[PDB]
Amino acid sequence: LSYGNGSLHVDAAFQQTLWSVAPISSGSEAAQGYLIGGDVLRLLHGHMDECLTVPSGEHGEEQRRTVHYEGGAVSVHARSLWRLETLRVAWSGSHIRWGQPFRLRHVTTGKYLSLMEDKNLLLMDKEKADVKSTAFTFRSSKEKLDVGVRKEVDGMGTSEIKYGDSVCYIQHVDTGLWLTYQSVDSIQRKAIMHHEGHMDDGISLSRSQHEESRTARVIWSTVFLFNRFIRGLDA
Amino acid sequence: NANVVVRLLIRRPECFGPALRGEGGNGLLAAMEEAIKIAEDPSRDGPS
Repeated sequence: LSYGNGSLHVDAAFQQTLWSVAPISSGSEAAQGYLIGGDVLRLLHGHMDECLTVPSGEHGEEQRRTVHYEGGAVSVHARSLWRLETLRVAWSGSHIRWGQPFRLRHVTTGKYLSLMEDKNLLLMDKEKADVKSTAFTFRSSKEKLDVGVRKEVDGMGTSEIKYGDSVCYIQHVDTGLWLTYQSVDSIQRKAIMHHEGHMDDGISLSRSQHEESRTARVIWSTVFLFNRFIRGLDA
Repeated sequence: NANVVVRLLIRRPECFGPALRGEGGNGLLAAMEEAIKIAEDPSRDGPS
């Protein structure tokens, strides 16, 4: 690690640097069909399977920053992909458990789901994506009583959320609100953050294929560079 | 012997000298012109 340069850089030099290895996950111990940290998934909703997504590629980032429920080919598109990120570095690939905070990141736009003070869901950037705003949690039931804080296991853990079969409810960590549809109106139905929540707020989890996750990440990393190129040419 | 000596020298890079330390190193050629200048100057060459 080259300290002398103004920006910290990694390079192969004669001077030595101490590196610590942190176990992210163990592939063999992973359980098939159970949610683990760092999975790209789609938040299927309703029995019609409308997925939580952002508006289509209409070139307006402020328009893309909104979040709504939509059904159709968006459930097959790459615009409805979210990557679950735990708030801990070590054992970040362990099985997710009921009541564990995490961050939802829109893979295509590279933005984190979050809650503004006016009780609205808006995507914002890495620089201003604080934990309190961007913390979310899956709860088994609409029950008000919580599990508080529990000791974290230094391992892959036990399986508690299963793809498709399990039904989950998104709850904000600090405000305790519940994610639900606006119900006021393809369908373009708004998703709003509510402490009561509707009696049908169940969410299904569908895992995304590796090829599609890679393609979405490539799309994001390419659009970023090409936007920089276009801005430079415009200047 | 050569393989051990080279490894020890690269493990401890300060043995090469200020020209070849790596950071702010003027280089071997520049160090040798500096040596010419020092040898030409009386004050730097001698104890004075």
